[PDB]
Amino acid sequence: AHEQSKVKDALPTYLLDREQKFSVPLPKVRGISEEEMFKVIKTGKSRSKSWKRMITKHTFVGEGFTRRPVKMERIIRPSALRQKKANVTHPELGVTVFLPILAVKKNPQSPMYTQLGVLTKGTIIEVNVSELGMVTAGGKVVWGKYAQVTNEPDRDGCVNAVLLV
Amino acid sequence: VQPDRRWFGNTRVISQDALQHFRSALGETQKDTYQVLLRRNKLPMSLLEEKDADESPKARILDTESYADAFGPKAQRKRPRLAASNLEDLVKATNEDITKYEEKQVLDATLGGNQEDKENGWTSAAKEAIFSKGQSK
Amino acid sequence: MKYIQTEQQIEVPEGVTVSIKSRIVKVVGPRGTLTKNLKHIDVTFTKVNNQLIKVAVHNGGRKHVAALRTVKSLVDNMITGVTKGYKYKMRYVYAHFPINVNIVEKDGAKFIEVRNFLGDKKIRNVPVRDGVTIEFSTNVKDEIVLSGNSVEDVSQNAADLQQICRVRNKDIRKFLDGIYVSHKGFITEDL
Amino acid sequence: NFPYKAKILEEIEAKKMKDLEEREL
Amino acid sequence: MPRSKRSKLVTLAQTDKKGRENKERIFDEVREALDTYRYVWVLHLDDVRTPVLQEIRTSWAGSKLIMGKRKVLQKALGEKREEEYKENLYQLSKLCSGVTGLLFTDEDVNTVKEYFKSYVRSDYSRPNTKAPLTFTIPEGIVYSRGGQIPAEEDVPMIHSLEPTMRNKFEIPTKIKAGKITIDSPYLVCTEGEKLDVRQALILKQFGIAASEFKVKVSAYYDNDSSTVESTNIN
Amino acid sequence: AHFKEYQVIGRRLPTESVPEPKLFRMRIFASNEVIAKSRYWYFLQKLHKVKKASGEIVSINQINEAHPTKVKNFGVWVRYDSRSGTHNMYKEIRDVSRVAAVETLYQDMAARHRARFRSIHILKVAEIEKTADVKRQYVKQFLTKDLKFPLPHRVQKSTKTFSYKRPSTFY
RNA sequence: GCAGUCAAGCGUUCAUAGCGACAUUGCUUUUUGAUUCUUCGAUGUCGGCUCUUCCUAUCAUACCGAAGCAGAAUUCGGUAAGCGUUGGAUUGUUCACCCACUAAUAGGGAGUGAGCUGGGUUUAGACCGUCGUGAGACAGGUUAGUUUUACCCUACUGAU
RNA sequence: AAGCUCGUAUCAGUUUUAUGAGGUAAAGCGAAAACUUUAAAUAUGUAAGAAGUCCUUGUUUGAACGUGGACAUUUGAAUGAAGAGCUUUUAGUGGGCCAUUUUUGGUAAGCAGAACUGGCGAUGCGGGAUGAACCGAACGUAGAGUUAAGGUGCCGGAAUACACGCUCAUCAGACACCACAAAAGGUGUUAGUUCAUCUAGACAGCCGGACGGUGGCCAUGGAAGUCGGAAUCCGCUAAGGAGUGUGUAACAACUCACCGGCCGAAUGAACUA
Repeated sequence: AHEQSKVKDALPTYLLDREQKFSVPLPKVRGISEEEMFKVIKTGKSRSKSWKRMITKHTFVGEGFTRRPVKMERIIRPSALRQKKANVTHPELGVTVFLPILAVKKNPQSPMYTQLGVLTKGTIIEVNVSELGMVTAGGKVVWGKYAQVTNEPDRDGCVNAVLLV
Repeated sequence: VQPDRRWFGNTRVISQDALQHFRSALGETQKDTYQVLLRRNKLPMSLLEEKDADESPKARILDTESYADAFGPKAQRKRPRLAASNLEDLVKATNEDITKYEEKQVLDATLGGNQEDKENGWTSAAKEAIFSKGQSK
Repeated sequence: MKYIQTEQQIEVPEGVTVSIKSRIVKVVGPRGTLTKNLKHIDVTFTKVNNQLIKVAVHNGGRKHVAALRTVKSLVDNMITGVTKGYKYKMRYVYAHFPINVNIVEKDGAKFIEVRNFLGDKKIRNVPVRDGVTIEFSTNVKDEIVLSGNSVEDVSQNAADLQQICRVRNKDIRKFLDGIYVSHKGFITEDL
Repeated sequence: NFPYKAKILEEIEAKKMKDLEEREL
Repeated sequence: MPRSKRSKLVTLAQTDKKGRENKERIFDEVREALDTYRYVWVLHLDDVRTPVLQEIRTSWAGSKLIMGKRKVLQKALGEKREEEYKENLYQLSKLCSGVTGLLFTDEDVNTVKEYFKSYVRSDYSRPNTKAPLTFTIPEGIVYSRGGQIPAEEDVPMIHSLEPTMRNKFEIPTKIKAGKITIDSPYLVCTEGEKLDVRQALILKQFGIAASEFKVKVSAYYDNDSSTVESTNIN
Repeated sequence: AHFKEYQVIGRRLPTESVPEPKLFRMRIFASNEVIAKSRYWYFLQKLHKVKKASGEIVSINQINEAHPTKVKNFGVWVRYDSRSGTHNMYKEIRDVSRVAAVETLYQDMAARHRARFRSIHILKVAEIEKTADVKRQYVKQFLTKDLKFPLPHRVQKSTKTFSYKRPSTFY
């Protein structure tokens, strides 16, 4: 910096003097076995009946949930692994926002895990976008964008994602 | 994940009339305790909310003066902001703030014991674990 | 690069003569005599002409050659000590408690006694080494002077004196009390 | 770091003086 | 040394080293001067203050004074008999010793031999040179000038320089309140005696300009006559 | 082995309407005549497209030293394809013959670089005629006038198991 | 962690084919110490009396170093395992907590499932819940329930 | 095995010759890398004579199938050797581990399923202190000689051999290696590479200079190069920043960066091993 100093976009007035194909960005994610993810839970005094299964991977569940009776249940999604809000980012702009999840639409590795709502890596999710403030031409204003999750939220609690723009 | 014109496209969307319809209904509704909610309707709520406060947040001093300039060796801060108007108003603005202090000691006397036990030089007893129950994880 | 041979020169004034068998070294002259053993050091000594003596290493590595230069320095110090002499002045500043320094001789053994340092009941004792002499200066306050032929003896003795009166668990900035070397010089002088 | 450097430029010049000409004519 | 060396003291100042291109500029100047200006002198000034030199140099604007390296100016005039710009020009260059100090002009000799005889200025005493003065310092509190004034004029010395007085200027000191004190009167110097390096710096510190600077010059060359003269003035 | 210098000429094959190809001479350092021929083909493939089947050796000849009495100063240029990318090297060796200088080089290179005969490629050995073209310091050391020095603490080679004298290293 | 930003360098040679350290910006919820009473499915056994030893990744004692270290008290760091590290309450459970003494109540390993036990292995009895047309089994929950060596070799402790 | 129906000049985990293919590109030049011809083994397949060739001209000029004749061993590349298939039949066995080479899909990192060839299982022996897969190795009983891999201070048979270098570790190394902790930290040592500086005197030391517009503008209780914010210019110069740091309430004084005198010959910086 001494050697550099030795030698010698455009915005409005009110915005300067400030600072800040159809390929999805993850095609082909690693495949997950069904034997991992689904831990077995045995039931009885003699622990001798199996049949209950616990989803160990993270889950979006719904808005409207309620558990079902313990005798009728089976596919247990426990409440510590139930994400409501994801951490979405934009390829343009360079700003993340913490946005609420609205659905899980496409899950790789089978149509089971879409239907349980298992977030994984690679999964494509409906995001509520209203803090960003996107407007279609037509003039309607937007609050449903599909986003792809970028990390494995087993291995750290945060669900990150990138908007499919 | 098979490439598709679906995605990138906008899924849900809302009408600019329908926002103006739903913003009014916060004003109207009215709960009724004999009624009870089954479903909610999926709605972009952050748009519909933000109602009119009349007060505002406090200003952000950190932007104008950091910390290093606010106090230190570096320290570029000769005079106070906002500072007083006049020395009549200063002496007015002391004498009530004295008596407001002198109140709170006479109040927190009558609230109390706690210091006088420490001057006498003894502590209050252990709270019994049964009064927890329960509580408990 | 492993130099094939390297040399130094030690220059002898007329007052002194210096005598070397093996690597044992003696210097004789007006003030007195100093002896040093260099058997560990592993160098060759040669005489050319009374006033000049040369020390050399043959086929020396870098560490070895470094040792060669210090030998010149050690021998020169004996020469300066024997003719010029060495004088060290120590001054002992106190805030609130006067420090009393006396010489007391116990069984012929000759000791420096420091009393009442920073109001301490303890008496610290430092033994004066052979061939160093301790006196307190006329027409100056608070001056103690250590003078002898051998450099290492005088300097080591002076350093012991200050370390004996080190402060403990009090901040150095607030408490200034101690003994220090104000000046290092020769007995003679005037030069 | 070499003694006889300035020969070898003239050697390469004189060797290439052939390979200019003897290709063409 | 591959390793275990002195690392040199890096620091990030503005000014940068001149090197060769500056040393050429003086060689180009000196050879350009000799044809133009008629008479040439070579002044010994082994010490100077700069605002003395500015006073010497402003007192004639047209007449040139070019300082620089001896071993430039020896080369510019000529060391040998063969390699030289003008005739008999090595004979002046052989004689010089201290800090030149080389002057060109187009002016009368009897001005210049008068001028540097009549010129004299006050300055410091400096090492290896006897000075006609002597100071015992007064033996309570020392002051900035140190007993060359009525003390009620002068401010006491700044405690910050007492470590310098203790270590470097040697003189035994201690401080009582802020102010620097000595018990008994320390003499620094005596008249008709050569000054040790430190005995100067004490006189510099208290700031006693009591020794005459005057420039002096031996040699003298003339282009039209083409011959050297050596003249004894001090 | 202990080394021998070798001339090696080799000329490609003749073919139809190509009479007398150019010949290509090299100065190989090697133990024996068999290795020098295999060395020669390895050099030739780098310079231009050839092989052992496509060409032939004309004339392998030994080259002895001209004056293996006289002590000479050599200056060898070397490069070697390692580790990492290659780089050149210039060492100066004081030795009686050329073949002795290359012997003492390969032992020096095998120490300092962990590198074999097959890796190292000698460019050109040169006798230095006049002194004070000797740029290196350790060779310039021995060229000083009236050179004397002692033996380097003389170690004694022990013949016997038991000895009665208390041996003096002499000196 | 994800998405970038600068760029000491790698990429056979190489600035602008792709990689890329040290730095560095984004939120995971309010800038005025307000509370923030959030305790959200460990499907696997450990826990404790007695007694020994080891590690150091040092809580205390020893000696040092650095801090606005005036004392006094303390924080951070260095060598250091010589020597210590406790008393109780709580099973509508204690993977913890609190209050009390204390110079200090540091963290671990080999533990002590044949030295002795409490929960849990764990069977036959019984009741309540859920499920089953039923025999029965389990989302549970509660109560009652015999494994008892040494006299052999070695080790250890004493003894001829 | 019992066999006998061949012991024929036929067979082969092989090479060469001819021809085919991936055509990777390294030759190579076009008509202005785009050609579109052609070359080296890298690897896989076919073919290389006894019913074999040629003349004559039937069947439905040519082509495929034929009628009748004449032509024998350098008989149609190399090297090897005789042990190939039958008809009946009848014992045991039917999933498995390690490495190597191709190749397809893969991340915290392992790795996964295909193809081939080795090794072990049924297999002792020499070495690797010890050891399923590592280095060597054609098991009747003895004798002599010479070696493999591995070794030659002592345990321990065999140089406390010879030669050139490098290394000092306050618990080196003697190696699993073509990895992991790995990328870097060191005023530890040696050898290199590329730029600089230098008898117009370098590098290191002391000694002297380091100045004038000026205490530059705002800022302020006070800031004079050095608590700060914007500029960072001109002059005289051998050289001297509207200032690298210590320092004063402010100045002062010292310091460096830069010149210069003394001394005298090599020295500095950044990389590689």
